[PDB]
Amino acid sequence: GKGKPRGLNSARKLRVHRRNNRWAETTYKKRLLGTAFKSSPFGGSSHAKGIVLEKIGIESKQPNSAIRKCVRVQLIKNGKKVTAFVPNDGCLNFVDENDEVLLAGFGRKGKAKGDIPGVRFKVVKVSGVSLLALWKEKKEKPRS
Amino acid sequence: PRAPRTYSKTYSTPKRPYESARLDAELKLAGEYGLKNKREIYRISFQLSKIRRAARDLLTRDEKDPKRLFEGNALIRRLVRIGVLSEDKKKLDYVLALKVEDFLERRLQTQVYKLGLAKSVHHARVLISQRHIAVGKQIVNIPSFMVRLESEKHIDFARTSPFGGARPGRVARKRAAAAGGE
Amino acid sequence: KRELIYKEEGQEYAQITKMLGNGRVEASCFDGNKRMAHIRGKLRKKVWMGQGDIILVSLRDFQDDQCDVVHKYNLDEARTLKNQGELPENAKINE
Amino acid sequence: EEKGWVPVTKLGRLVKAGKISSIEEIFLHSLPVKEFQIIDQLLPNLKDEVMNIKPVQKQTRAGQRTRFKAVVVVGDSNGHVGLGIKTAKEVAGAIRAGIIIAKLSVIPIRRGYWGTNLGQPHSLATKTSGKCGSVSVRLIPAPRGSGIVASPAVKKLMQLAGVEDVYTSSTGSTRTLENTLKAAFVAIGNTYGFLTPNLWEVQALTPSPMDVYADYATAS
Amino acid sequence: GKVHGSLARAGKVKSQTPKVEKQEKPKQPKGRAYKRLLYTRRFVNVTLTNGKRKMNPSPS
Amino acid sequence: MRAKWRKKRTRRLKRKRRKVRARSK
RNA sequence: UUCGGGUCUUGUAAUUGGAAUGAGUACAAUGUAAAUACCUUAACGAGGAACAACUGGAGGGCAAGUCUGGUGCCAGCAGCCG
RNA sequence: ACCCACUCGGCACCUUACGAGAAAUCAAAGUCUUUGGGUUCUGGGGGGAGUAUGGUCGCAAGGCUGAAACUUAAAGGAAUUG
Ligand SMILES: [Mg+2]
Ligand SMILES: [Mg+2]
Ligand SMILES: [Mg+2]
Ligand SMILES: [Mg+2]
Ligand SMILES: [Mg+2]
Ligand SMILES: [Mg+2]
Ligand SMILES: [Mg+2]
Ligand SMILES: [Mg+2]
Ligand SMILES: [Mg+2]
Repeated sequence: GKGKPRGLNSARKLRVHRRNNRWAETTYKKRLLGTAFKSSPFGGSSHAKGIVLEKIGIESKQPNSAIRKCVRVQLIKNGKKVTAFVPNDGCLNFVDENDEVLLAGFGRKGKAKGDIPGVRFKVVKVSGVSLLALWKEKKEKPRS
Repeated sequence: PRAPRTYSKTYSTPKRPYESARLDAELKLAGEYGLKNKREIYRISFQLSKIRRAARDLLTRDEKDPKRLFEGNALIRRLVRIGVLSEDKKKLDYVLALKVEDFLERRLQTQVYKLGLAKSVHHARVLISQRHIAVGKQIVNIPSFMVRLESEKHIDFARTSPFGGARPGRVARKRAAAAGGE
Repeated sequence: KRELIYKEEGQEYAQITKMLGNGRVEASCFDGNKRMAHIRGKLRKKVWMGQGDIILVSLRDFQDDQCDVVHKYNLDEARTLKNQGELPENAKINE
Repeated sequence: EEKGWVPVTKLGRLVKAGKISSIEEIFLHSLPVKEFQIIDQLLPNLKDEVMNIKPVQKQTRAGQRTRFKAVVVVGDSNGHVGLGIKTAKEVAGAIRAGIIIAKLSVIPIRRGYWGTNLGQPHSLATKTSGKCGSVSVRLIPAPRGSGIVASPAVKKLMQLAGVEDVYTSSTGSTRTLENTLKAAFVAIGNTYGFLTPNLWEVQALTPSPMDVYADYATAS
Repeated sequence: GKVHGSLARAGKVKSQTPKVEKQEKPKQPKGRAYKRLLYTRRFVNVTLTNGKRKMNPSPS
Repeated sequence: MRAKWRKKRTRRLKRKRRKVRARSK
């Protein structure tokens, strides 16, 4: 009738067929190969600290004309270097060069979000304090 | 290493959180019975869902089956003892027909309101919360005290409360002291 | 005939050396700065420019490598710049 | 309001004369309904709800000529539904013609019992299904008071039907509202298309209402 | 001219927006009182029955 | 481009890489 | 008869009154190996009851603004479309 | 050797939907939400890419097996009006 066998003693080929087909997915292949630990900037890590190397801005795509204020950060856990996004309006000046910054995911499963090219990480905390608390003047940078 | 005691969730937020008709119905039920949050309606709906799950599971089982008899009449007697299920319909098929408003109605809030000793639903809520109503010479500071049929006749203001007969309270005592002094 | 706009608090003039693709340009800013110039808003496909064109460009204080070109002068306001002489006069750019 | 309704159909003439009393006589003999006023006469309380208004465009040499497709569902919440889908220039006219078609296309449904029968039927009789476009809707009976487990459009259709408890399962591009509602309509009208053991005995084939009352038709 | 300042400067609109102070208010009741207020405002004090409920209707 | 000519260009790149490897094998 | 008493009720007003109560303090006593803490309870403890509830959002998905001012493809927003 | 009738097997064909499909259409692409006759192989968005690497076959050409990093909100199918 259908491609799969149906006999009462065909459990083996059904199981191995499903097991061979499961590699067609992306989530299953990533989970079993464990590419997150080996290749991604973080190994299965929601957040990671890093050191700001320099202070760059990156232009947007065609339909959106602007320059999103980014920052190049070298991760401390392993030494990789990644660009990250300083989210809000007047937060670029808040983060100074060569200060510890806690990058987080960008919410799109490790893929570039919106019109910002070649970035995959937000910025949540700088120098131990959070950017959202600075942006509403609830706390101030310790300046150490 | 000590044996844990099992905490368990008692509510379940709906999957579509943003339904206009459902939101309006929830606000209707909150305003009708003075519910503080909409977690109250979720809790009653969760209790009702557990009850319905048990009822449907027992219904699936064959008629005149020891499991069906035993736990079906156990649930029936528990619900009629609570009072939500009227004595007319102790059949386990009207159990599936109960609505969330039915359990809402048996709250100590609404019962104090019905008895009339509290003239408003929010008045009932505050009167319960101020340690005034006692269900059998035992105060209940909890609005969601499910009042059972056998004990509804014993709701009244407590003796320790000024309403049941005692010293008036802070404001009245202070005013009386001020009047006596001046 | 329109009034020519001067620089102010960060913006500076420059000359296009060679125009790259994808809206990119190499511009010599008159501080000895062979900088990269990005074609910008109000400038995408509304006014056209070419090689060896006088240009005005805003800097970025957080990155001095790249800088964003804002306004272009039409080879006659360039002459006015040249007489008033805010830009270095050791360069000949004629037709 | 102002309504004369000169009947142009023999069925309409019989209805206006008051000779057909219940819509069950219309449904039983598979009579063709072409006057919406017949359905208005037989079911005075047919509520409606505009499910969707959709702008549909045709590309001509000058601009894009745009009309509106209205998806109207009519019913009385007592086992009668109709699904009109119309396209028109003005949205109000689209909705009017959509309700008009919906009233023309009223259909009866066979509500049944999930388990034992205690009161009036609360759910469908059997599992049913329909398919329009690529959207296949599967209606499955549910125990009493289980609500209508369905997407909002299908839920509103069942509420207009009078079905109080039912499970649903939809497969395909159920995005498109017209296809989903048409599939659900096919299923709920198929509910009276399933032979069931309680429906086996043969009947006497009562003569058609336009045979016994042919005289009151044929306006002379 | 074409641009009033350095174009790519960060925190520009934030810097130059007029700081308008918060308007002082009476306390807004919270908890069960807020739900009672909402219930009264929507289902016993029906304001604009025409059209939709139109909560927060713009004044025009 | 056609898949045919992309394939042919890939084959020519393999030509160059194969001769390079053979010279250094 | 225009009314209109509001005849019957339900909200809105920095008007205005009397109540009730904890969150806190605290004689005690209970609690505990001893103490906290809880349960009870003296004496205090609410008027802007300042004893002041936040976190996100208001184009769509998705409940809620085509109100006011600011910036004008900047700044920025946006999980996606924008 | 034709003619008439019938039958088996084959490449096929016309009409039709009363069935199926997103449709173009299919007498199988039917007997599939009323889902199970037996069985083999293949696919899980597009690109990177049938590329690199590792095997293996070949004198060579190249064949078989065959990813990821990364990037992207589409790519694509049928049909309708211009
Ligand atoms: Mg560009
Ligand atoms: Mg807020
Ligand atoms: Mg916002
Ligand atoms: Mg806003
Ligand atoms: Mg909305
Ligand atoms: Mg793929
Ligand atoms: Mg390919
Ligand atoms: Mg090889
Ligand atoms: Mg095509």
